[PDB]
Order: sequence, then C-alpha cells, then structure tokens
Amino acid sequence: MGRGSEFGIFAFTDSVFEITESVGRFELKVMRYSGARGTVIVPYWTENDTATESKDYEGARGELVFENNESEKFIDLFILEESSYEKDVSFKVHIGEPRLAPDDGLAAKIKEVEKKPVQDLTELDRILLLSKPRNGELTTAYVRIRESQEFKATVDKLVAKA
Repeated sequence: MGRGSEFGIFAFTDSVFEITESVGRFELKVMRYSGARGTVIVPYWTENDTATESKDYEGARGELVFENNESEKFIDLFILEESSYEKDVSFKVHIGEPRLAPDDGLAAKIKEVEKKPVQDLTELDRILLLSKPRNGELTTAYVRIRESQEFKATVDKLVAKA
C-alpha cells in the first residue's frame, strides 16, 4: 500500500490487447496514476508466449523516463506482417519496479531504506516506503495478434469462387 502515491503509481491500461499483424507499430500505454511529481524511470521488457520474437513481433527492451508532469508514456512494438490466412498468437510485455531518478532529493534514502531488514524499518522510513513510486497491479499486458481482417474477406471470396 497505500491506495495513493505522489510519484506515483504505474500500470498498463489493462491486461488484455488485440491486433492485427498489419498494424505495423503498436503504441502500448503505460499509465502514471495518482500524482505525477518528480521524474521516474520504469523498466520494460518483452517475452514470448505463442507469438515468437524473430517472426511475429520485434523484441522491445528498455526504460521509460517520465518527467515532472508526464502522466503517460508509450512502448512502440513493432509487429511483423506475414500475410497469414489464419493466426491467433500472443506475447507478453512486462514492467519492472519503477525507480526515482538518481539525482533528486529522495532517490536516497529510498534505495537504502528499501533494502534494510523489515523489523528495522523506522516510523519515518516506512512513510518513505509508502510514498515511493509503485506499480499498479497491471504489470503484464498480453498482446494477441490476428490475421489482417480483410486480407481474409479477400481469400474467402476467392475460395468460394469456382
């Protein structure tokens, strides 16, 4: 906890998304909820499920930098066209622990406090921990990729033809 933060709370808009291998570049929003104060780094990385990195989509890995009044940042994907008649395939994109930018006032003590023993936490440093930039519960997005939806109109009209 708590339910809020000032730095603040980072998550995807939801867990579940669907394209279209024809979409090219897919912008996936990472939302900053409750208080846009400070500059916060958010790590992200891609991972295979049924969709595979060399074929279905290109691998994306890095960090997002949210400035002082930035409440939104986007991950570009990108998604590979392979003119399939039929496909239902999917991959994951995760976000790691958001961290405050090294230079600003609180960066330390936070990194120092958040790796001392819990039974040693002091009243004020658990206030620090409470105020920390945090993840929401939506820290994994699943991206389902489908056939171009009327490539398949078009194969189907062709199939019915004699």
